[PDB]
Amino acid sequence: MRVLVVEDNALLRHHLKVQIQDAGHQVDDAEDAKEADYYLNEHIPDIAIVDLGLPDEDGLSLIRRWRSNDVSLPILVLTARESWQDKVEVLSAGADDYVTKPFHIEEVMARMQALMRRNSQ
Amino acid sequence: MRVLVVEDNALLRHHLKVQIQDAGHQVDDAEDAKEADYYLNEHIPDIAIVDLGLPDEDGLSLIRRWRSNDVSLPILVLTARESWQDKVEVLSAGADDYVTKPFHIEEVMARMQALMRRNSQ
Ligand code: BEF
Ligand code: BEF
Ligand SMILES: [Mg+2]
Ligand SMILES: [Mg+2]
Ligand SMILES: [Pt+2]
Ligand SMILES: [Pt+2]
Ligand SMILES: [Pt+2]
Ligand SMILES: [Pt+2]
Ligand SMILES: [Pt+2]
Ligand SMILES: [Pt+2]
Repeated sequence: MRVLVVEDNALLRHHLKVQIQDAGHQVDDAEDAKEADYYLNEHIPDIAIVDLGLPDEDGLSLIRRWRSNDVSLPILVLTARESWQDKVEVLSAGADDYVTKPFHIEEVMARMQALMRRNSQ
Repeated sequence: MRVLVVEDNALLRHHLKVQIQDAGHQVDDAEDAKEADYYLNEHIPDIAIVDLGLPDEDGLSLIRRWRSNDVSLPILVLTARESWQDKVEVLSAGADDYVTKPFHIEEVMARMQALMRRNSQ
């Protein structure tokens, strides 16, 4: 179980990784889109948690690019963007789930397990 | 693409089925847990939309029962129960997604497509 976290908020990015590592997985944490590509190419993760607001390329663009290149791993978006329209666009672009901030780590964890649970049943 | 809708609010149940039928699928609509079992046994749906508050057995109980009997089809819960704790419990019980009412049909549709998209990629 390898997880990739893409989040530019350093504190949040670190907390997420620790939570996920404590849950029992190997985790890579990227602070922007390009660094996400680095880890993706180094080790294709089983699942990715993706933030939408990033310093350069935004999460939606990253997701579209990845899907267009046959990267099919489950992607759960965790973002401050709350509009239902963005949820629709992001999910339609290839995201598997979409959670808004502020969030409850317990729900994100349960949603990750739902994706992993089915991805490897 | 066969969908099963389990909802005791008749008007809502009918609207959902029409929406889903208009989207291009065959749809069965059940008004309670036991009737859901009827359709499930008649034709195993590719995906089920499940309401939690039902006249007799509640949605959570139905989901647990189905999962315990090897029924593994994707399940998206659509309910008035909003607490994050219920979301965690229901997802942990086997639900694949959880959407609260009131909702935007466009988001539910996008979430159903995400499940179907991966379930049959
Ligand atoms: F910047 Be992320 F979308 F919260
Ligand atoms: F009765 Be359902 F949970 F909206
Ligand atoms: Mg950000
Ligand atoms: Mg109900
Ligand atoms: Pt934190
Ligand atoms: Pt997690
Ligand atoms: Pt996991
Ligand atoms: Pt309606
Ligand atoms: Pt739908
Ligand atoms: Pt469909």
